[PDB]
Amino acid sequence: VKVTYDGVYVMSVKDDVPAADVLHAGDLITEIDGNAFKSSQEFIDYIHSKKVGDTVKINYKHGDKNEQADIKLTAIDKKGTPGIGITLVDDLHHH
Ligand SMILES: [Br-]
Repeated sequence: VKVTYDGVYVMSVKDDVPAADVLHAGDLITEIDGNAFKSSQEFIDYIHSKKVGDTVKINYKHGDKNEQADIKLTAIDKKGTPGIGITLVDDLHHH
């Protein structure tokens, strides 16, 4: 048994994107589109495999409750890269 990976912790959320109406700084994202990822890289790769305008299902914990909601992907860079519009603690550019 290897060390446990809980998911990705949100560090910042763009205030003018759909994500701002769901996520908050500090939230832990555990699954995206019904699946658990094993690293921030896999999580990001997955988002990049989608298209701006697509909808992703996000399972996350806010405070002391496991929530679930859909978030529409927006463009996170001038090149059109799809993203939720958040920065992650692993970053220590938006995803
Ligand atoms: Br992270």
